[PDB]
Formats: sequence, structure tokens, C-alpha cells
Amino acid sequence: GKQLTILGSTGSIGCSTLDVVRHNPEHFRVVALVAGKNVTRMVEQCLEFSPRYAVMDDEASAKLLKTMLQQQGSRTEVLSGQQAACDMAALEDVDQVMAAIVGAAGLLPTLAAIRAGKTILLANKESLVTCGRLFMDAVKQSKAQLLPVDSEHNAIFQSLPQPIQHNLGYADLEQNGVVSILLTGSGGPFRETPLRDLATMTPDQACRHPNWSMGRKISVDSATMMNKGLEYIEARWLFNASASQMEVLIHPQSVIHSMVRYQDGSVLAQLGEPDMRTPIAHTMAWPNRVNSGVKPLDFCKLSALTFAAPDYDRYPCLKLAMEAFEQGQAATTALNAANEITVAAFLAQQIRFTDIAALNLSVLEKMDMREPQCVDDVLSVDANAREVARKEVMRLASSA
Amino acid sequence: GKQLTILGSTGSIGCSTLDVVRHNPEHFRVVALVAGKNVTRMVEQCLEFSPRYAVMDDEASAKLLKTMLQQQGSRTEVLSGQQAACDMAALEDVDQVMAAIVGAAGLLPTLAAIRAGKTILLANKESLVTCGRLFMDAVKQSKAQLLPVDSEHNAIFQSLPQPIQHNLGYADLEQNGVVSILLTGSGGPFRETPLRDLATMTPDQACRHPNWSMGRKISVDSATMMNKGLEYIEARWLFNASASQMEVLIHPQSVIHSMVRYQDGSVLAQLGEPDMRTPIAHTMAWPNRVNSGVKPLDFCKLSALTFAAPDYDRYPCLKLAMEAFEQGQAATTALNAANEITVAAFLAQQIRFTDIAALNLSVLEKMDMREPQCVDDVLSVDANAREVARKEVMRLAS
Ligand SMILES: NC(=O)C1=CN([C@@H]2O[C@H](COP(=O)(O)OP(=O)(O)OC[C@H]3O[C@@H](n4cnc5c(N)ncnc54)[C@H](OP(=O)(O)O)[C@@H]3O)[C@@H](O)[C@H]2O)C=CC1
Ligand SMILES: NC(=O)C1=CN([C@@H]2O[C@H](COP(=O)(O)OP(=O)(O)OC[C@H]3O[C@@H](n4cnc5c(N)ncnc54)[C@H](OP(=O)(O)O)[C@@H]3O)[C@@H](O)[C@H]2O)C=CC1
Ligand SMILES: O=P(O)(O)Cc1ccc2ccccc2n1
Ligand SMILES: O=P(O)(O)Cc1ccc2ccccc2n1
Repeated sequence: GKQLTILGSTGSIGCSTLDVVRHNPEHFRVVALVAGKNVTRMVEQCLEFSPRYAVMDDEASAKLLKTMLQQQGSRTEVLSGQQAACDMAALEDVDQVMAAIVGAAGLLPTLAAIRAGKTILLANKESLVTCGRLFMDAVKQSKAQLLPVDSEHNAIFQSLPQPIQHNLGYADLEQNGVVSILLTGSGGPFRETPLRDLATMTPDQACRHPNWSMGRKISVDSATMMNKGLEYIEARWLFNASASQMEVLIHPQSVIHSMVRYQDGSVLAQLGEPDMRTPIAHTMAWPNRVNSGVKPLDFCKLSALTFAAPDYDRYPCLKLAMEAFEQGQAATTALNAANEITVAAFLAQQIRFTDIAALNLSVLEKMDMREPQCVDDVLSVDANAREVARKEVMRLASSA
Repeated sequence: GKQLTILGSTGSIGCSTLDVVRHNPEHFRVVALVAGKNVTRMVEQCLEFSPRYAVMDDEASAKLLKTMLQQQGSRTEVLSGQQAACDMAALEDVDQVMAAIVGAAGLLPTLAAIRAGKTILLANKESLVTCGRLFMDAVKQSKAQLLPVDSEHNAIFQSLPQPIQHNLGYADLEQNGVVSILLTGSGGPFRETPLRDLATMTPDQACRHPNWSMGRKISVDSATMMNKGLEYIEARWLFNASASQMEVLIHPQSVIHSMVRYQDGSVLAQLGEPDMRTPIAHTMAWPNRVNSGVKPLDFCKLSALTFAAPDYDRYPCLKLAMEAFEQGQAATTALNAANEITVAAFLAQQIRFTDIAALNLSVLEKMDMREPQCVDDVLSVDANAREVARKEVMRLAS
């Protein structure tokens, strides 16, 4: 039995991982569940999986959870707050930690798992978007195993050779026959929109993916290719890839999830249904395999597969992400933070669709921060970048 | 580096192998070259790669090679005949043997390499199409490592987990998370031809593949999907795959080379340019990589990738091969041999395009031979199958 901690058990990734546990009771035992405020979901999960521990970040949520579990005869011990959440990530008997908390709040619990030398099933975006140097340095020091859960990074990982898989972050691509990492993205709803029409796209239009049904913020990041820009940042950290070892391709059908190019001409790819239980089950069972509940991909029921090079005039956020990487973790943290603000402003109809890239750039230009040296420095860059972005939004929404 | 014997050095695969060595002179030493009758090409290869031995199967050819190397000042030792070729495959100091002799002549030298526990870069079709049971048994015994060179099988191998790659031929697919092997094929030039028109296709039409330029025999095998049927037979042996663990898919663009389906939903695939140096260089360098001279696949200059299920009314030879596998090595050997006869007859304008599958079936129906127990037994089945086929052709053309 692999013993697990699930950080962010009540969200989308957490629920999908619990479905894999559900399919494989003989392979995985839930030791600890951690969430924020979803008491109702958390009760159900505690009843089904009988974790030794459950933690809620919010103290009033933990209190309610403590009492309901007692009445429903649950023996799970209820804890509260961030220290408790990091402790679950570092439990002696825990083998793997599903790192699936959203936002900067995912940082310290994910780091706790890394410092404890655990296998980390990495979902939280902020980990490598904002703390990529700090976290890869930390995994190298503890020899923690990272296994990326994100569909694209997981596809890359599966398409990579065994010496890289087992030394992830540290191994040399070149020495292992790898010439580049091919990161694929859908191109969003506006792949073919006349460029001059982008300024007038509405929130509803940007969120109407042709081939996806997801939350508004991630849907906008798909439309700007900010989503791929952030995954570019993560992949360079995760896979130890230089700028010339990265290729971003638009692949509108999203059937190929990403690819790896080798020295002999070979390209290895992972394909599948768009269901997160595939990459989650891959990371949970690695180096073996487990049923995930995902139906086999039917090749006779596909759109024709196509590819194209991103136009940075169409996707300036993609180019900003790549440029941000070269400026360091202060810049990537600032871009991620500014983008949360400007995307929310766009969705609230305070700015135009094209003002996301323009204001993201303006924030980066106005920032003057030193390379972060610890998580606390990153949190400070993030706070400051948000304030700079909010003030840019207000300037635009008010004045000139 | 690695010491190589190249069986069939003067042919297409042999020449591509030597091009990989040309790109990687520090990683590969050519110890022995073995060929048939192509003395001119053989001299040039001995002068470039400085092997210790050169073998011509044909004795007149060996005598002529010796005279030319002498004139040219080379001290490469010249040998002749079948035992010599097997001896090269078995040399104590060699690491890898490129098995690229064409036809049943490739069998004994390939077996010699297997019995010697060598790493076998396997590119002879008869080895597994005709001798799959005998050769996989021999591989388990000697612990020889097979590395398939054929593009589809190599793509599958690249897409399989490490415990299968090591242990190739005896590993359990299901235990290693593999649901099935997805063997991809172009569908040939008549993929969209009305079925009514197949009976009147000419040899020049059958050989005119929209995306290929190969020899006539294999171009016809692509048109009938016999080529994929034979690869289906090899894949079942190579990958220890039952019928239910095999899927054949038409992929017209031939960009994906083949795939492997996994328990969690994942499908891994290998893609690349249509250039045999890629899989050759993969097998030579494994488990590492080398430069092959092949240019990087440009994803911005591709046709859209499509897939389709093969229709056995359009491709009866594919179904015959799948069925032949279940009947055993006598049936697979008979089919391969009959198909050589019928394709040649088609190309000679003695029979129609659709007679190839019809007479292939007819031969198998006529034959009941028992499972071969040794290479002599398969040679015997092969010889009898050809005679049945030639008579079927003569009857038809009569
Ligand atoms: N969704 C996807 O397909 C993918 C997402 N990702 C990344 O994975 C992460 C998780 O995504 P997803 O599951 O969709 O996000 P959700 O918003 O669905 O879930 C977030 C989880 O984090 C919990 N949480 C929030 N704040 C805290 C905190 N302070 N302490 C402890 N738990 C907290 C939430 O608890 P509660 O709800 O109870 O308040 C919830 O369980 C994100 O960073 C995302 O970018 C990566 C790859 C794919
Ligand atoms: N071509 C391809 O893309 C692929 C082919 N295959 C298979 O690989 C094998 C080789 O194919 P290919 O390279 O195309 O074939 P060729 O016909 O081009 O080459 C055959 C080689 O075998 C030699 N040969 C023939 N008879 C003997 C013999 N009795 N003893 C020693 N050598 C002999 C030839 O010598 P010589 O010319 O001097 O007389 C030549 O060097 C075949 O079984 C084929 O089906 C598999 C994967 C890919
Ligand atoms: O690749 P993107 O645009 O960043 C996000 C995205 C969009 C559509 C998708 C459709 C199926 C699967 C994954 C997808 N991912
Ligand atoms: O797949 P098939 O039809 O058996 C043989 C075939 C035909 C065309 C091809 C084009 C590019 C690469 C491989 C090919 N192979």
C-alpha cells in the first residue's frame, strides 16, 4: 500500500485523485486529507476513506468538521491551520503527497513535502511558476521525487527516458539524448480571430472554448496563451531545459498532450482523453500502472490532428512568460500575480481582453524587485505585483 | 565503442546502418561485414570501415572481392558461404549484430547471433514471420536482447516500459500496465478506391504509393496490407501480445509510426521523418541515443493526421495474416511464401491485383502442414508453399 496525503482534497484534482484511490483500494491508503473551507465535501471524503487526519485551513471550518465527524462516528483526528497542513505533508509514514492546493497557499505545504524527501504528485502551479529555483534546489538537496500531474508536464515526463524520470530537475537533457521539449497548447477560442477584433472580445466569448468546459480564469489564460506561458516556466524548471530546448506548438485538438524530441530524430508523445485521472493515476502508480477509470482513446472518433507555430502578435502573454523566465523568479512571480488581477478585471468588464497582455507588461516594467531567496520573499513579490496591477487597472478604468 | 557485425551490409538497411556508424565513428567499430553478391559496394564498405572480416555468401563473389581488396591494399580477410556468415554473427568480441539479410537466407545467421547471446538489431522479416516460436524460445534460452529495427516495431518498443524492453519477448504486457499494441499502417494507394475497381488495378498503379517510393514488392504489400499483416505476426511474437492485445489502425500520413495503450488511459507513440536511420540509430545506441543524420520532424509542415479502422473487404490479406497466426508457424510461413509468388505474378501481369489475396487464401486452404520444429522444417514449408502457389498462378493464367 502507498500511503498518501492529499493537499487540497476537496477541489477538482483532489476529487479525481480520490477516484483513483477508489478504483485501487489495494494499492493506496489515505493517511491525511487537507483542504480550506469545504466542510461538506471533507466530511464525505473522511467517511469514505477513513484518513488518520483531516485538516482545514480555516479554523471555523475545522471546528465544524471536528464535531460532525464525531457524531458520524468517524475516528479521524481534525486539525486546523497552515502548520498542520505542512505537518501532514511531512508525515513519517506517508509515501506520496498530492500537492493540489490552489494559489500561493500551496507553497509551504508543497515545500514541506519536498523537505521531507517525499514523492510529490505536483499539481499546484505556483510551486514552479514562482518558486521554481527554490523548489528545484530543495528537491535536489532532499532527493524528493517530483511527478508532474499537469497533463502537458505528465505527457513530457512519460515521453522522457528513465534516467531523467528518476532524477527529475537534475539530469542533463543533452547527455540523455534529448534535443528539446515540445509543449503543446490548444491556442484558445481566438486562434483564427482577426487580430484587430481581439480588443472587443467579451468575457463570455473568451471563456467559450470550442473544446473545453472549464473555469473562467483558466479559460481566459487559454485564450491569451498565458496558460502555456506559465507551463513554459514550469517545464524549464521541471525538466532542466534551456530556452533552445523548448518548443511551443499550437495543437488545436488537444489529443497529443505534449512531446519530446530526441537526437536520432525520434519524437515521443503521450495522447489520451482529456480526463485528469490519467496523469494522476500515472503519477500515483509510477513506475507501474493502475486503472484510472478513463475510457480508452478512440482513434476512429477523432478530429484530424494539426499543428502550428504561435504568433506572438496573437499571443503576447506567451512571449512575456518566456521573457519573464530570463529575468528570474521575481519576474515570473510578478507576471503570475499581475495576470490574476488583470484576468479578474477583464472578467468584471473593467478592461478589454487585449489589456490583459498590455497591463501584465506594464506591471513587469514597473517592478524593481531582487531575486527571491526564500518563499517569504516570493510572497512579498506577489503582494507587491498585485498592488501594482490593481493600480494599473484603476488607472485604465478611470482615466488615461 | 560497440563492436558490430553487419549481416546484409550492402543492402538498404545495411547501408543506412553504416551511415549511422559514419556519423558516430567513436561509438561503433565494424568488425565484420556479410553480404551476398554485391562485390562493388562491398569493396567500398571494406575500404571505409576497415572490418576484420568480409564474407560473401557467393563463392565467385568472395574470390573477386579478395582480388579487389588486394589490388586496393586492404588486409580485410575475405570468407565465403553460410557457415562463415554464422561465424561472424557469433564472434566472441562482437556486441551487436545487425540482422539485415533478406529472405530465408537470413535465418541461420540470425539464429547464430541469438544462440551466441548477442544484441540483435533485428531487420530480417522471416526470423519472426516464419520462425517466431523457434526464435523467441532461443532468445529466452540465451538471453539475447532483440531490438527491432522495422519502423513500426521500433516505435512500439520505444513506447513500452523498461521492464518490457529488457526482457523483450518474454515479459508480461498486462503485468506491466499495457492494454494493447497499436500497429499503424498507411492503407496503401487504394485506401479510397471503389472496391469494384480493385480487380483492374495495374502494377504501375499498385506500386504508385502517394507518400513512399520503395520497391515494387513492398509497395504491393502496402496496397494489400499484407505488409501490416506480416508486421502483425512479428509484433505478436516480439511483444508477447495475444490477439486481443493487438489493434491495427490505418494512419494515412505515416507520421505516427505505432503506439502503445496503457491501463490508465495513456497512449504513448513515436513519430518522426520517414527515414530508417532513426530506428537503426535507436537500436544501435539503446538505452542511450546518437545522431542519426535524420532531420528533426517539422510539425508546421505536416498533413493533418487521421486514423481509420481497416476494412477486411478492402484488405483481405490483413485478415488472412491474423488468421494465419492462430494456425501457427506453418500457416504464417506458407502465407509469406505464397505472397511472394502471387505478388511477383501480379507484377508480371499474370494475375489481377485482387487475385493476390484470393490465391494466398487458396494456398493456405490446400496445405495443412504441421507446426515446424526447426529451421529445416520451416524451409520445407516455405518450399512446398511456393510450389502450390506457382501452380495456382499457372491454373489461373491457364
Ligand atoms: N484543474 C486542473 O485540471 C489542473 C489544475 N492544476 C493546478 O492544481 C492546483 C489545484 O487545482 P484544482 O484542484 O482545480 O483547484 P480547486 O480550486 O478545485 O481546489 C483547490 C483546493 O485547495 C484547497 N485550498 C485552498 N486554499 C487552501 C489553503 N489555504 N490551505 C489548504 N487548502 C486550501 C481547496 O479547499 P476548499 O475547496 O475546501 O476551500 C481545494 O481543496 C491549482 O494550482 C491548479 O492550477 C494543475 C493541473 C491540472
Ligand atoms: N528496407 C526497409 O525499409 C526495411 C526492411 N526490412 C527487412 O530487412 C531485411 C533487409 O531488407 P533490405 O535491406 O531492404 O534488403 P536488400 O535486398 O536491400 O538487402 C539484402 C541484403 O542481404 C544480402 N544477402 C542476400 N542473400 C544473402 C545470403 N544468402 N547471405 C548473406 N547475405 C545475403 C544482400 O547482399 P547483396 O546485395 O550483396 O547480394 C544485401 O546486402 C529484409 O528481411 C526486409 O524485409 C525491415 C524493416 C525496414
Ligand atoms: O492547451 P491550453 O489552451 O493552455 C488549455 C486546454 C484547452 C483545451 C483543452 C481541451 C482538451 C484537453 C486539454 C485542454 N487544455
Ligand atoms: O504502412 P505500410 O502501408 O505497410 C508501408 C508504408 C507506406 C508509406 C509510408 C510512408 C512513410 C513512412 C512509412 C511508410 N510505410
